[PDB]
Amino acid sequence: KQFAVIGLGKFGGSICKELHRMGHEVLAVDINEEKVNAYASYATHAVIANATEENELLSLGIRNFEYVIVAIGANIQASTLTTLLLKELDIPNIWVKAQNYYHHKVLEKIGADRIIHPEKDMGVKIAQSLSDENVLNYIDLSDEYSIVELLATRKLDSKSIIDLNVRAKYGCTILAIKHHGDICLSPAPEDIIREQDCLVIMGHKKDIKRFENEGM
Amino acid sequence: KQFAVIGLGKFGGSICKELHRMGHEVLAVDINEEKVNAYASYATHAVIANATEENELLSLGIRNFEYVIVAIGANIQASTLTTLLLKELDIPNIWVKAQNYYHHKVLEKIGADRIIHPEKDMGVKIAQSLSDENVLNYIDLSDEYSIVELLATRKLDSKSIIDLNVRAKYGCTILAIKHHGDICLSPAPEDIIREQDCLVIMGHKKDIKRFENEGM
Amino acid sequence: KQFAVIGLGKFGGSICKELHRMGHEVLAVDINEEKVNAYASYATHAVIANATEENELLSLGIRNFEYVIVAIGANIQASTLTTLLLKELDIPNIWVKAQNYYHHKVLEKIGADRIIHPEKDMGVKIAQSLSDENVLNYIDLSDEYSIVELLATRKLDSKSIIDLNVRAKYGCTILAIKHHGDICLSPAPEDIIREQDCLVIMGHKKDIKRFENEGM
Amino acid sequence: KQFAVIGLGKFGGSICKELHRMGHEVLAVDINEEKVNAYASYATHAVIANATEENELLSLGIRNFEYVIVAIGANIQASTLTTLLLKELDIPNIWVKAQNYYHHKVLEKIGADRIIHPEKDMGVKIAQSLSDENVLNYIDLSDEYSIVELLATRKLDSKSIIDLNVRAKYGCTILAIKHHGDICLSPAPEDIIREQDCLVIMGHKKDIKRFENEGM
Amino acid sequence: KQFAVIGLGKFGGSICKELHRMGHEVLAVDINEEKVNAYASYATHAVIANATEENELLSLGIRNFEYVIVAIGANIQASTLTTLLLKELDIPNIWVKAQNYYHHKVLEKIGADRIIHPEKDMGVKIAQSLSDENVLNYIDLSDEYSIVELLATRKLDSKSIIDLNVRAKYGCTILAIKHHGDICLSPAPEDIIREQDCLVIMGHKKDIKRFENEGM
Amino acid sequence: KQFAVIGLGKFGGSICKELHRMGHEVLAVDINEEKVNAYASYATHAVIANATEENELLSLGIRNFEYVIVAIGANIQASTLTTLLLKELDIPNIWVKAQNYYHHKVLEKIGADRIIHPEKDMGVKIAQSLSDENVLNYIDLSDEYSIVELLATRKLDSKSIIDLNVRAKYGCTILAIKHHGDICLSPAPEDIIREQDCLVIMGHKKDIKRFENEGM
Amino acid sequence: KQFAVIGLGKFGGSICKELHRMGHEVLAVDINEEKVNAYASYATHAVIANATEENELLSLGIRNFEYVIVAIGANIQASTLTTLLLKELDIPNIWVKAQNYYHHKVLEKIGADRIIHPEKDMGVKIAQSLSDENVLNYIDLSDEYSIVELLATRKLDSKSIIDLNVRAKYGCTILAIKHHGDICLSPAPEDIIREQDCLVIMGHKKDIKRFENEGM
Amino acid sequence: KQFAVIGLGKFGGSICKELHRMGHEVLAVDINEEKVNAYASYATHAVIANATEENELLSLGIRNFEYVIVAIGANIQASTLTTLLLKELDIPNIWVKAQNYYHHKVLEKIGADRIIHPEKDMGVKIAQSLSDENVLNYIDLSDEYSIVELLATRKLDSKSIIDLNVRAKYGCTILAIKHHGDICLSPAPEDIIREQDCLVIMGHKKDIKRFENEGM
Ligand SMILES: Nc1ncnc2c1ncn2[C@@H]1O[C@H](COP(=O)(O)OP(=O)(O)O)[C@@H](O)[C@H]1O
Ligand SMILES: Nc1ncnc2c1ncn2[C@@H]1O[C@H](COP(=O)(O)OP(=O)(O)O)[C@@H](O)[C@H]1O
Ligand SMILES: Nc1ncnc2c1ncn2[C@@H]1O[C@H](COP(=O)(O)OP(=O)(O)O)[C@@H](O)[C@H]1O
Ligand SMILES: Nc1ncnc2c1ncn2[C@@H]1O[C@H](COP(=O)(O)OP(=O)(O)O)[C@@H](O)[C@H]1O
Ligand SMILES: Nc1ncnc2c1ncn2[C@@H]1O[C@H](COP(=O)(O)OP(=O)(O)O)[C@@H](O)[C@H]1O
Ligand SMILES: Nc1ncnc2c1ncn2[C@@H]1O[C@H](COP(=O)(O)OP(=O)(O)O)[C@@H](O)[C@H]1O
Ligand SMILES: Nc1ncnc2c1ncn2[C@@H]1O[C@H](COP(=O)(O)OP(=O)(O)O)[C@@H](O)[C@H]1O
Ligand SMILES: Nc1ncnc2c1ncn2[C@@H]1O[C@H](COP(=O)(O)OP(=O)(O)O)[C@@H](O)[C@H]1O
Repeated sequence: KQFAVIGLGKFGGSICKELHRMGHEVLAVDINEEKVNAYASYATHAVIANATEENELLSLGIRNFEYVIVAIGANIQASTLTTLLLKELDIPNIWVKAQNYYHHKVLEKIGADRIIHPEKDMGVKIAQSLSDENVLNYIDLSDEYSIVELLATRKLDSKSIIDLNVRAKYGCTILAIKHHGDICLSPAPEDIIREQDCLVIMGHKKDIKRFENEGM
Repeated sequence: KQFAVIGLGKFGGSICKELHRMGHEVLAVDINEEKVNAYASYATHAVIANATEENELLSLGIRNFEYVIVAIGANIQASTLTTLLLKELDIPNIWVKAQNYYHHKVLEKIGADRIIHPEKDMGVKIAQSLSDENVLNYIDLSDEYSIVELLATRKLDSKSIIDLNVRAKYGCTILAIKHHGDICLSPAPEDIIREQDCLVIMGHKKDIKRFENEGM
Repeated sequence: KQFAVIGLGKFGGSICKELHRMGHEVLAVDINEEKVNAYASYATHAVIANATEENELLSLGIRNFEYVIVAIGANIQASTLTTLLLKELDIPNIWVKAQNYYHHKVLEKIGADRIIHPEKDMGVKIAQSLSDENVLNYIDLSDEYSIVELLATRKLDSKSIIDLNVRAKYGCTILAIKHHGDICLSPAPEDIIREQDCLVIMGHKKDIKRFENEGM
Repeated sequence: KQFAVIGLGKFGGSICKELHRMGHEVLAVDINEEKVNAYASYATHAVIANATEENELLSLGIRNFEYVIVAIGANIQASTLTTLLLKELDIPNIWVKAQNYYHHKVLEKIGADRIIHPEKDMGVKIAQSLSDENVLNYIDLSDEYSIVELLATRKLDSKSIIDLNVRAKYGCTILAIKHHGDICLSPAPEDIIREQDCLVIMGHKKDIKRFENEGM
Repeated sequence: KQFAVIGLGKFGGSICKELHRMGHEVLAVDINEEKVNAYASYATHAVIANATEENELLSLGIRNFEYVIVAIGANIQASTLTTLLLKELDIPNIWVKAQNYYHHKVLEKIGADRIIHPEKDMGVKIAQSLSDENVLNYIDLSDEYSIVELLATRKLDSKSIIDLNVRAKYGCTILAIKHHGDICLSPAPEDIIREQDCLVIMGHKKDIKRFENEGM
Repeated sequence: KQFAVIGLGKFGGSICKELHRMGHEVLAVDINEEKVNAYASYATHAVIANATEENELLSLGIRNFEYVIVAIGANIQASTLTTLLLKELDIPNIWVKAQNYYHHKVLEKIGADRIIHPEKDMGVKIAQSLSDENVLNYIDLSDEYSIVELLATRKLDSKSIIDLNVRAKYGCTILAIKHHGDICLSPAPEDIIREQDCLVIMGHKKDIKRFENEGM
Repeated sequence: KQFAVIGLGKFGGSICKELHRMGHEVLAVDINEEKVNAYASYATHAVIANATEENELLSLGIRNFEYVIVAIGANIQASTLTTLLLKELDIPNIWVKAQNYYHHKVLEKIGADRIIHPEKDMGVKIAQSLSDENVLNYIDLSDEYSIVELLATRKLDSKSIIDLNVRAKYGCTILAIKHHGDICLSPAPEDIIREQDCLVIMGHKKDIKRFENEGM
Repeated sequence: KQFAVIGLGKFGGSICKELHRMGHEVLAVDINEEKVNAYASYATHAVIANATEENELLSLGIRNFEYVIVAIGANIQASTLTTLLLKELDIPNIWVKAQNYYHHKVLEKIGADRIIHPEKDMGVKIAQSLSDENVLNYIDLSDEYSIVELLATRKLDSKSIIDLNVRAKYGCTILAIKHHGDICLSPAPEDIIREQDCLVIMGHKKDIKRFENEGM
């Protein structure tokens, strides 16, 4: 699979650097010479180009790539024009970073395959950790059920899983325990939990919160 | 708990709006009048203020708040100065959005309690989804272990959980199956999977990938 | 013919006000109540509406109009999305005011029927009037030929058309003379020109300038 | 004569670029470095300066220029303040772009020599072209008479000038024909008109419209 | 009747402080924080604000005040812009301190209701007292007539009013005599004057000087 | 008598220029060459000098002058230092313009003969005219008595002096009437007052105000 | 001896705090309540007072003190007035901190006993340490001779005093050596110097620099 | 070595003026026009610039300088912000003036190479001179030993260095005698001391003091 990342900023650069680490063919494209030089090490190839210019875009051989990521930030107009050009060149997947609701809409209309709101999405998750000091990370299975990574409190120190009757008191199941960085999966009822451990609980959203209120 | 969100941008605004939805006391603060007006519905109070001015911060009554979030983006100097002011006002928790590695370092030195990289973090997650079309979402328990939400292919159509002997062959456990919106938790070995369903697997990262290559 | 003018600014407002004077059915649409109130007198109907909202657009019954003018200025995003929305509603003629070179390109791509650059076009005309203080107004037939309205000097005072033999000496023709508001068309060779009158000459651009240098 | 253009916007930039093309000495002045860089090619000299600052204006040697154009747009205060300085320096001709009616009035009081409303003026012209799509361009001789450039229709295809007897039937005269970019001035009665040609007719406004309705 | 004093300097501060002493509603406005704190005691309300900024001016509720005094001194640009805003906001009475002759001209054109030259006026008044040691204070009724307060000399000691026939000999009338703090109004012909008393004479300027030269 | 004016500002300049009209020997002194050039016409002699420099002070022959006025403004130290220098040179009369209360105190201590507060004094007078729109000008004889110049209103239109019996009803006396610039002194009881005339009344401060409320 | 320190700033406060450590009677005086509160522990007495007010000055009984230090900083007017007042009370020693050249001059004239320029003096010393990284501290005996504390380099490691014969070669004498905190005074010719030790040399300024360039 | 001094105040200016005197390359930088103008004579180059602005700082070519001294006056934010930029530009040596204990801490954290307290340090030294009337200046070798410059009293008049048996009695050494400005270094036992001469003694602090008590 070949990847082209247009706009080597905070978002696009991270994508480029991460994709490269996984051992993928990644083309980094940026209008700023300094940006291109920086990511020369972190890309298969890095090229200075203006994505709004079709001739420059064609010069890259951009038609070859199955995934092209438009991560241009502050010039929303440049972002729009680029997406329009890429769609004209029949790029299979065009993923674009959006700046606002209106920008999301025009991208949606002009045929962006995937639209991303990095700041907006993270804002939600960080807010979850703000409201609940206990939650470290989570993943939602549905509207009602979820898997949550919790930070163990002192109330859970030296408690066993069978001691913490979570399937019966709360209808939830404990999936993992992380102790001093070492992790345990599908932990047995005899396993003990100590403070500052990572605890992975799975169940109904309301049920988990009750475990947090009463249990920890 | 009272929360103050300074800088109502894409990141800060989402935090504020989400915190407000959960029914928390949130103070929205921004130097731009237009930004403050927009989030008026989504905050307990919304105030036009310069966070770099010590006198203005006191007018807000910022000492009252347990959590103050500095989500100023493009002006690194204001972000730094604001963070610097808040520590002098002895704010318990100061969370700040960072723009680069160097900005992260100065925040760390001047006593920021939490430093966040929304664009950087999302870049990684999206890169994982770019490289592997099968993964919809994931959460990392540690460097080696993770919980992954997968999109079932036709190679997995009408296969049983005991058929996909994941607990022994790959050392991973399946946590959930989502079929037509209907959700199944901790599914039994007799349960069936149909294509384009969501599959939630838990285990070591390499083990999951092996399941992806060989199984699906 | 029905006309809809979206965005009651300097440009759009002038369009609406002038069209109304000619006795056309003109629908004035603006997001600002004050703007709508201002043009209540100068339109057939005036409505407060957000043009980026499809449901509001349908409430206007905008599909009926043969010409829709998008004159939103500072919000390039709204202009693009509105233009984009109007095309999906199959509006016959969509005229849009452009803010920059890139805005021009997206409008061209998303199917704007006519794109207008009011400032750029006036800049050209005013520059011509700057170099030649004598020219009041003009119209270009081509790159080389033009029709120009001139302000008569004392050098042309009490001069006859046959006296200023421009048809042979300069290969130019005098089309009209305006005296004290009274107008004369295709004036006879015996007709006199007085200073501070309006003089309309037609010919080659270089040839006209020769008349200005030598004649007046 | 030397020209100075303050404010390199859509209007000011166009003025400067066009004046430069005519081979005049034009000084491009703008407070934004990016604007100055852009018009460096299109000006004799380009300088970064704040026009509201008397010392910076003197550094330019602005007293030398016969014409100074203030094309600052969104900052009415800077536009006003700059204009005020120029009159103090006894600048011969001060032409200023106005943003609103009140701005027009203050400019008039403080001694602006010419006041321009680019958007407002174009609004009228575009409205004329909206009502009549046949007219390409025009110039008004008076309230009642005008010279109009028309887009020839099929009703005029392969028609001769003597065939379309406008001089007697409509009291109008045909001044020019533009065919294949090639231009014909004061055409003889035998000359033919083909569709999609430019036709320049002269007469009373009502009479021309009658020619448009009946003739084409 | 509400008063707003913009610019708390030597002049404006005195106005505000004196207006306050009479028990009027006075709003003290200054851009400097240090100035505002000082006149908090001597004003009904004192606010830190930039008077050139329309949004800050409206926050003051400046539309409410019948009289607004612009006493900004050294920044002629600020004085002008502030004055311009106030006329634009339709403030009934705008009194402005002028710095020079030209500043007087721009203020008059932009609609200042009263223009004051405190230093200029006092210079004249003090100069009169420099040239003539006898005059303590005076007031001009016209270009030619005045009322003057004189310091009685030894030549006037123990002189009666009927002795000094200023009413017939000099065409002037003595209005008052002030002796040891005790005051005499419209003194009778029998009343006596002693040296170093305050003497208030009324008449023509030339006639008073003749009384000073011949009489005193 | 010879006069030296040090510091040719708004205050000092006015003194010098006014003194010059009266035909006095005036030395204009200023550190700024441009100020000196301006007042060359308005002074007996004009010299560039630093008043804080003792050697320069002696070169002027400042010892010759009976009155030296220090009207330096923004550098309070220079004002103090010059005044301090002049007193050690035993200058007969040293008049100094003061910037604030503390500056008044040091000048008083170090032997300034007269201290002037031009802005402060005018502030008071202007405030009186602000509070009372009727008063044009005034002079105080004591704490309780004053002479006031009034602007006649319509309530005083076509009124005689005997009609407005202020001598008995208000215990005040009318001194003068000014009509269309024409002036009348010590007017007879038959004389009439019309609105927009100047009226000069003399009496107790409280009494005059009573006349203003009830009479006009 | 009793000391009075007026103005508890960086300068005055340090004086006050250090004098107290030596066990002297120190009166701390400041107009700011917070300043007085801060130095309550570090003074014999701490009093809130305005030093410019004579009645308050008498209330302190400041006439009793042999030394009064005026360390008021930002208000040059207060510093002058206070210093001026103290001389009226015939205070034996009045030491005052000066803000500029003019402030020094007036203080000199009004009888300040000692005038100090802390920033200016340190500015000189820091510049010496800036030019020469080797010098740690120094004291000037005159314009030409000095005693300097140096940081030993590797070039001086294990060198004897007789080895570095500075008394004849450079005309300088070594006064002391500091090794690992242990101190040696007037060291014998056999004593050794090691790097990173403190070295005290005495001689001509230029000669010492020659020793630094060639010797170390 | 090249030096840049930001903030031309009492401290920074003294540094700049002194470094320039030594014949060093010194860049004087200040936002105030007079300050830059004032030290123009005393610096290699002087530029008006805001040090908190990276672009203005880069225009200076600040990267060239080995030493940058931040003497911004009282805006701890400006001092902090400037210091922050210089560390980001990898400036070799960053010396900063601190305003308080807290300003010292932030400077320490953000990587100031040297932090200076001019007023505070001088306060200590001056306090030493206050307590001991004899000491003119001193330098501390350690907590217990010092080199001291004394002002000779009448008790030391016409005393010889063998007469003052300081060599044995007080364990102190006389290093220099300064007579009428002429200096004697390492003076011989026959040399005499006269009153009001400068005397440089070296030894233990308490022992030096006893010599002051008994000897002078
Ligand atoms: N026309 C263009 N062509 C190519 N790259 C561009 C163009 N315009 C901007 N960029 C690049 O996009 C990046 C801007 O991203 P940025 O504003 O940092 O957003 P974020 O930080 O959220 O990724 C910059 O690296 C810039 O070089
Ligand atoms: N000194 C300040 N005080 C308060 N708010 C500020 C200050 N400086 C900037 N801001 C606000 O912070 C916001 C930054 O948002 P933005 O950078 O767009 O977030 P993101 O980078 O996540 O999109 C801006 O809307 C701006 O108005
Ligand atoms: N979403 C929207 N829907 C309709 N009208 C809008 C919308 N957004 C802005 N406008 C209107 O467009 C106008 C823009 O005019 P302006 O840019 O000031 O003048 P011009 O563009 O003619 O130079 C504004 O008056 C505003 O009310
Ligand atoms: N104080 C100032 N001095 C000089 N140029 C200025 C000043 N303020 C604004 N400008 C310039 O005026 C220009 C305004 O252009 P713009 O408003 O975009 O075009 P238009 O007026 O046609 O809409 C900007 O390029 C800006 O740099
Ligand atoms: N934009 C502004 N808004 C409000 N006040 C201002 C503004 N600019 C200046 N000022 C104030 O105006 C005052 C000018 O006073 P000054 O020059 O001392 O006049 P005077 O000579 O009469 O004392 C200053 O105190 C300043 O704070
Ligand atoms: N040391 C000095 N010697 C002589 N004249 C000076 C000195 N310092 C300033 N001046 C002059 O004194 C005048 C000060 O007046 P200014 O500051 O305008 O106050 P104002 O306008 O209220 O009189 C200026 O013209 C200045 O050039
Ligand atoms: N009129 C006054 N009477 C007494 N103390 C004063 C007066 N004015 C100022 N001060 C004090 O003098 C101090 C000045 O110190 P500051 O200027 O902050 O630092 P520095 O001592 O370096 O100049 C202030 O702390 C203030 O409290
Ligand atoms: N951003 C800046 N860039 C350059 N110089 C500055 C800046 N901000 C302030 N300054 C200058 O720093 C100088 C130092 O102020 P001051 O209080 O005199 O300090 P000090 O007397 O201790 O040196 C001031 O003269 C001021 O003009």
